[PDB]
Amino acid sequence: QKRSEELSRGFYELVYPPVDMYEEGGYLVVVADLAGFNKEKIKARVSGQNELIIEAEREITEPGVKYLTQRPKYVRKVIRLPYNVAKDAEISGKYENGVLTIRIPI
Amino acid sequence: ELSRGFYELVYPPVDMYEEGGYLVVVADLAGFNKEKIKARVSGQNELIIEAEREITEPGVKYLTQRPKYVRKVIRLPYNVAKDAEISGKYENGVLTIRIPIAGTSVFKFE
Repeated sequence: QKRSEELSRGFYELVYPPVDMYEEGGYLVVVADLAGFNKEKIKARVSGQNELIIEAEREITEPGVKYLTQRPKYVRKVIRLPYNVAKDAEISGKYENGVLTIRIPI
Repeated sequence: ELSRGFYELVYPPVDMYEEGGYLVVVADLAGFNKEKIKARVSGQNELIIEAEREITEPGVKYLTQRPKYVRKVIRLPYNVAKDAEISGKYENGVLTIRIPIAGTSVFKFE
């Protein structure tokens, strides 16, 4: 009546962060739940040409005795964009309440 | 391909450890209203973390992964008494819950 193992940091690093991608107004908008990071270690870029890849890293200490460890240390989210844009442009963003909002001109 | 359905099954990721006279539970739970976050102890040894939020994406949708309703069940290493003084903070999307060890019991309840 107990599972074999619990999801680990590795599992979440594989699938983190959850992202919504839609079109609203002028822009293509990307929204990511990315709690517990510092603004300076969050990165975004178009690569290969078609993709928006989001990257972030943080240190997580493992104090005292541990029972669960799931929170991702490193994040690498490859988002296949449906349209094209160069590899610069005005990709503007905000990071608030752990939510990363990326707006791309289009 | 992965959708809200899947993320609502595994979100939020949680660390849990025992430190300085507390059992500490830390959850990446970005983008919620603090007055909508709840935690409760069930059967003395399960901590339920629950939150709901509205999500409105206007135009076309290529990705819809962000959970709207979160219900995480965490099996605790011991039992929590009914009058335990549990506290919480929510910062930069991170939820930290602290349960005083003094508010717990090691014997399998009854």
